[PDB]
Amino acid sequence: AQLTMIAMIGIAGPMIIFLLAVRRGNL
Amino acid sequence: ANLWERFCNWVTSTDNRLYVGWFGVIMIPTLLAATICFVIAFIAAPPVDIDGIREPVSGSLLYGNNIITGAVVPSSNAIGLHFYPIWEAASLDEWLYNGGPYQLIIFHFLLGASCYMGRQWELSYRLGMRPWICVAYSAPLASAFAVFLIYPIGQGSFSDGMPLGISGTFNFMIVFQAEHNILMHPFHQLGVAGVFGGALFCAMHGSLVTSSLIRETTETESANYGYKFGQEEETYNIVAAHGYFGRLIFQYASFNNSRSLHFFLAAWPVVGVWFAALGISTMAFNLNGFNFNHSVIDAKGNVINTWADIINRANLGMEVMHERNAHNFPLDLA
Amino acid sequence: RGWFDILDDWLKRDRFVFVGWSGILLFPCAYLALGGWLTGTTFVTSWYTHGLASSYLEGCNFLTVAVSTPANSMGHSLLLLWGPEAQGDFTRWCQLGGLWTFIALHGAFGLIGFMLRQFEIARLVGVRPYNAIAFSAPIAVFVSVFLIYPLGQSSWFFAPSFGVAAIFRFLLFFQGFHNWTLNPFHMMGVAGVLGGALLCAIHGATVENTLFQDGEGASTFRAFNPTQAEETYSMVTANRFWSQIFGIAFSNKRWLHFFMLFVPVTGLWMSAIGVVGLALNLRSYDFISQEIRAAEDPEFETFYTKNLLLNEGIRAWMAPQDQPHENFVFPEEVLPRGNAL
Amino acid sequence: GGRIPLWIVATVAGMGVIVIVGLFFYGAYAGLGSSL
Amino acid sequence: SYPIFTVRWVAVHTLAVPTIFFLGAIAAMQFIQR
Amino acid sequence: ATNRDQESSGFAWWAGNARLINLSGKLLGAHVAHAGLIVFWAGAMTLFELAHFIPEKPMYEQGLILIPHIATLGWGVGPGGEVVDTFPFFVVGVVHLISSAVLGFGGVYHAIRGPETLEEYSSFFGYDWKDKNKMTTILGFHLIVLGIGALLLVAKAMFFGGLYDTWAPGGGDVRVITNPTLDPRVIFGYLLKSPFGGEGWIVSVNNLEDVVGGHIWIGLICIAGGIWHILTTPFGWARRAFIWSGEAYLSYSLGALSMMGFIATCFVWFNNTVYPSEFYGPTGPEASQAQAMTFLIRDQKLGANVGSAQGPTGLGKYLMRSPTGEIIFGGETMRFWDFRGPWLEPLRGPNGLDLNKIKNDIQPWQERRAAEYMTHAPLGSLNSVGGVATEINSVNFVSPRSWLATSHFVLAFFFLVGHLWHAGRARAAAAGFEKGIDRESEPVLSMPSLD
Amino acid sequence: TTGERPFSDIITSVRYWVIHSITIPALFIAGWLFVSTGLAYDVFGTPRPDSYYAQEQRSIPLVTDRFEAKQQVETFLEQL
Amino acid sequence: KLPEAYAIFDPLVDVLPVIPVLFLALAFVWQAAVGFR
Amino acid sequence: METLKITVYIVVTFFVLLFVFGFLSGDPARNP
Amino acid sequence: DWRVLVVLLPVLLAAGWAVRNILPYAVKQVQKLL
Ligand code: CLA
Ligand SMILES: CC1=C(/C=C/C(C)=C/C=C/C(C)=C/C=C/C=C(C)/C=C/C=C(C)/C=C/C2=C(C)CCCC2(C)C)C(C)(C)CCC1
Ligand SMILES: CC1=C(/C=C/C(C)=C/C=C/C(C)=C/C=C/C=C(C)/C=C/C=C(C)/C=C/C2=C(C)CCCC2(C)C)C(C)(C)CCC1
Ligand code: OEX
Ligand SMILES: [Fe+2]
Repeated sequence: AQLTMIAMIGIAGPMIIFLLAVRRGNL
Repeated sequence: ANLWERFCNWVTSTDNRLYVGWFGVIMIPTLLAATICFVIAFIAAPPVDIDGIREPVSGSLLYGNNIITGAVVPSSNAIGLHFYPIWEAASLDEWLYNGGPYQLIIFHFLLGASCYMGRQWELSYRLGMRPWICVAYSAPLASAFAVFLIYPIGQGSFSDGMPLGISGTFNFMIVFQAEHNILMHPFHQLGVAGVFGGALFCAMHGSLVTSSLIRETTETESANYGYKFGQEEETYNIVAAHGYFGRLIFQYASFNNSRSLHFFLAAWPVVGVWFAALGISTMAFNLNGFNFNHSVIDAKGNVINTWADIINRANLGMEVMHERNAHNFPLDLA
Repeated sequence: RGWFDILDDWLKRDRFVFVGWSGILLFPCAYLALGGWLTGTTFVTSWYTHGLASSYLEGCNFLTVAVSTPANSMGHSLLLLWGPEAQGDFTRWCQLGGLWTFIALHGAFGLIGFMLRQFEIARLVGVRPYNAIAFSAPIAVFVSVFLIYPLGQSSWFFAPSFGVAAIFRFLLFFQGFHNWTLNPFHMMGVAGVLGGALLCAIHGATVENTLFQDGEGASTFRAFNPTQAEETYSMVTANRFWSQIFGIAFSNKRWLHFFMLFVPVTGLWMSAIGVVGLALNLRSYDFISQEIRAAEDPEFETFYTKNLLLNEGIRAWMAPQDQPHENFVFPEEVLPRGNAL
Repeated sequence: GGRIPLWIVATVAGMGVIVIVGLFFYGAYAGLGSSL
Repeated sequence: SYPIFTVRWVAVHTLAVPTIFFLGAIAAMQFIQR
Repeated sequence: ATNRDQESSGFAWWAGNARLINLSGKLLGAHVAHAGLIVFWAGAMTLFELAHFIPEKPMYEQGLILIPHIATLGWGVGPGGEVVDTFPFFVVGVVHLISSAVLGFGGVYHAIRGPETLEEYSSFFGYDWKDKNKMTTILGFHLIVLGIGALLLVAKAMFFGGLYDTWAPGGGDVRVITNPTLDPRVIFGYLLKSPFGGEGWIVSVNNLEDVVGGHIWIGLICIAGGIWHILTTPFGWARRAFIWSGEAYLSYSLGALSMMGFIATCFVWFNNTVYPSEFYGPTGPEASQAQAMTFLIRDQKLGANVGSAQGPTGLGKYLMRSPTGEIIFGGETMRFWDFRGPWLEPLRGPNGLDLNKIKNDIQPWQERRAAEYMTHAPLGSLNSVGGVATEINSVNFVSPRSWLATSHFVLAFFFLVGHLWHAGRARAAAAGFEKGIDRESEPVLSMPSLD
Repeated sequence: TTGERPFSDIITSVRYWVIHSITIPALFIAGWLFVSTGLAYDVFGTPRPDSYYAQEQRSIPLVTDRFEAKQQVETFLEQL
Repeated sequence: KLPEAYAIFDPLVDVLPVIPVLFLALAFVWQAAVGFR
Repeated sequence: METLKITVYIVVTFFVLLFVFGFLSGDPARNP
Repeated sequence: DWRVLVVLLPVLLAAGWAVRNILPYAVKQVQKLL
């Protein structure tokens, strides 16, 4: 579906920001 | 020490009662030309055939107008977007007939009000001020850009410009809603949100500062004399006004920062009127308001009329009646 | 210390949202009105009062939803749910425009309750009640338009409806039927509102561009703590800026901020006086001297007579749809139409 | 108390908004009030 | 160490409980067939 | 972690891109990741436009702004603006979108991984904003590249296929422009044209000869202005005429882009040569003249005497005179008498429209094109209902011309505001009062009174 | 600074989302079943898409009465 | 339409241009994870 | 018309050259 | 009526499981005020 694209396209923006928060990276 | 460095010592001087500046070497002769030509056209201009169809519209006071119905009538639709100076015409009376005074006024006013904006920058730079009073004046200036120049350019004629007149303005508003549905355009709705909010936050800020003035005077004289000009103490208690307005709604809806407060007072009508001028400038190119004509339909397919269908009948009312003789064809394209 | 003193303590208790004595009148009525707008714009039709779709349930969007006015046959019925028209029936009451009078009367009482709140909080925080005095201009606009104007007309039907496009109907109604642009009391309101929005934008940008440098950062908002007693901006520079740019400047910061109170509040109070006149159809519709001139001269055209031609367009094209109770059956030939449109 | 990072709440409550207004703007084109 | 059922809780919920109910209701309207 | 709170930069989070003014490696990755965003949108929109593409329907009937740009270049279109191969559209979508990951890599690399300043690792790439000859060296490098880009358009026009010509014979066709206007009195005579009606400053460029030769002239003065700014330092009259700051050059670019957005708005609204109506739809002028033509055609087909037929007002209903004397289209479209399209030049003789070329010489492709252009005017709503504001919801049509002019007016006005913001600020910054007025040395208390 | 728990401390506490991951979706579902199960068309009298008009009739069912107006709506509804 | 070897990945393309609108919103997610410091 | 055209043209360019030269005549210098 | 028992059934399942988690936290706040 077009949504499950735009869900995982959209979710995996903040998951970059989620990982660098839960790895204490250079946020 | 020639009379150029003595000339720039006068033009850029803050000691002038009214600051000239380099933008004012354009602003003053354009806006004096746009003011002398305006009041002459407002009193004594013979009737302008605006719609190009040889039906002249009386605009001036001597021809049976009052100040409310008086206008400078926009340039003829036969001219269109054409540059019509005095030397384009064969006589003055031809230039007066085809609405040449309108093109003289708005080309001197917009060029002179653009140079009012940079003159507002220029005094802020001579005074050591921060510079963005010019940026806030770009909100009424884009609005003047839109209804005098941009909406003529998109529509292809200075006859579609806003008439320099009180009731000519109301003609411009009515016809604009008939053709572009400006009320349903969200950029005009953000503009009403800019001027209703602007008037709200004016009366808000005006009343919270006046509510919070420290007692310096007696009730036998005005509270205005508690302020002496140039004083270093703030004349009102900012903590009491925030204590007042914070308890009025809830504490965190409230600018307890005076600078963050006055940015909001600056930015809300300015971004409001920016978007509204962008309303006119985008409905110049016929990107009209929201068209919900016959949107709600039933199971059979019968159109269930809405409030936007009642506006559409009012919009139809003005558009079949605006310029009753100018249209020879069924579609009103421009 | 009896129960009135104890209820005074808890009402004036220092909390997140201040309740107060006005909150007995504000907090239900302001919430029933706004909760009844959202209930009417989501779920209630105008199919029997107006013949319209005006809820999200029917297909309307936020612009086109409204809580529409009652029918003209209701008159100025209060339209209580228990009243003789609804007879208790909630399903019937929403259809008869009862939620319009629910919103226009609870919203009336909440606006009293908010204006009383402005008095009550200013009496407790020790400040002057000028925000209540400045709130008299939204009261007088809500009172003249949503209450006094339909009371002067034949029913609640000609009041504005609580909706975005329905207000837009009401604006275009007043141009066609009242010529409300031409009214001098509306122009004092336009001069007051746009003067307010100008004085909002000017004073906002004047303060923000005459600031004193109190912090070593390039973002100036953190150069202000509120307990300070310094002017955060240079009123002397601000007066010298506007004296040479515009010619005149405020030099009294108290008179400036009274003028900011004065200008939109006098404008919205002047628009009230015009709408009270328009309740009785006392328009500045026509300059009698010009329509005497234009009726025996067929070449005298002004923008005034062009607007009047537009109003005849509005009054005949909108009315068989805008006013369904009248049974205006306007044929396809009585309609005022210019050439080719 | 401060267990959940407030930005994760602020990035999914703000994503609840655009899903719903994106659902509201899609239903402008679908079903009732779509002029179809 | 805080209360739970305050006045603010009633200010929050009397708005936001019918808000979510209405947003579920308006989102069900987007799928009404014609 | 320099310039990343307001403790170290003095810039807040909402002006946190201003923390990168003196961080040349981080400002480079800001610009390359943003360059990657433009090339992403160039790619992803072209794919979105071609995935939702009907080659039966005309391009303006489909909400397409980017497929008309590739089609104007002479790619995958044949006679009369008709798509014969959608693969040159698809490649432009793929070569842009795949290139966006490379600029996305290099934007992310220089921003969040690379050296924060280039002033240590590479003195060639390391720049100071107030180094004036280095600031022309990057200006000279970027001028040659735009001279290379304005010669690639000449290359595509003269060798690699030719551009779409609206004024090709017999309707529009992709034409190799082999004899471009090298004459500078014609190329720079456009610059001295009036912006106003009938003259139309550079928007009146009405053939692909002046377009190609104008891009030989622009494309080689930008090369020769690149070799100029590489080999020179700014002269002394210019050093006192400019603020030499990072925000200053931004403001000069913002003021330049406000010019360009206001001009491109006018190009897409008035010009139908570099924006063919096959792809972009009729102009505002083009549709009003098409409506007057359709009823010039319809009524004379019923035997109206269209030259002598009168309007309500005394004017010609079909055929009146312009205020210069040309026989032009009657009605309100008299404002659009300066409009030139190729579906009515077979009517225009030397007095304007020829009445004897209207009677026995209007071809059915012209009746077809005028009726199409009338019912596809650039009037439309924001929810894309075609027609006037009083039209019903049946026609899903807003022209790309209306979309392109209005978006590039919204953008071009804000870029004038952004110029006024940044030019005021960068001159306040170079003089030292952008953070406020010093209380101990306030200028107005040291400035004399007025009255 | 008045006494209540800060909004940085409520919605971030997990006990909030123990409560509100099962009440915010529940009321969104309750509101869905207001419209989807048809109760919205019955509480407030808003017509269904097949309830604006009778089958052949196309008139607006408009109220012309005040004290004979609740019975008049029912006459229009019995028409459907 | 896309070339016919590409229509499997056609719902991907249908939401591919929303990605640049979300880079702007991701700067606010990234600024909120650092608390807008 | 023939005469007022070049009359306005000289007036315009003299004020415009006054505009352009005075901002070229060290406008960055004229700050407090 | 059946439909009003399906509009209110997730609601009564919401407030119950809401009051099933702050149940001891309600008995600690009413006791502390009293
Ligand atoms: C799209 C426009 C854009 C771009 C290119 C940038 C770029 C930048 N910003 Mg800015 N900013 C923007 C908009 C933008 N911003 C907006 C809209 C705001 C308001 C919210 C800000 C507010 C802001 C602040 C307050 C700050 C910046 C800072 C920065 C810089 C460094 C960030 C960093 O190092 O921390 C690390 C960043 C992260 C860990 C976030 C990760 C995000 C990644 C890079 C997303 C991209 C991944 C991409 C899809 C992968 C493609 C390649 C792949 C295919 C191989 C960087 C140059 C900082 C700065 O000044 O540096 C000194 C800084 O303090 N920005
Ligand atoms: C091409 C392609 C691709 C790529 C993609 C991309 C590049 C993506 C990115 C994406 C992104 C980039 C995303 C993002 C997202 C984001 C989001 C989704 C966000 C949202 C936001 C919000 C919600 C916000 C919130 C907030 C905050 C947080 C703060 C406070 C306030 C506010 C509200 C602002 C892929 C791989 C698929 C594959 C192949 C194809
Ligand atoms: C491509 C093409 C073409 C060509 C074109 C051209 C050739 C162009 C050029 C153009 C040009 C060549 C332009 C120019 C412009 C200029 C400008 C835009 C200027 C600006 C200025 C400024 C910015 C200044 C400022 C100042 C002052 C005022 C004073 C003080 C100092 C200063 C310096 C600051 C043609 C049309 C043929 C055709 C089409 C295509
Ligand atoms: O001129 Mn003034 O208004 Ca713009 O639309 Mn067409 O033209 Mn006329 O009709 Mn509608
Ligand atoms: Fe103030």
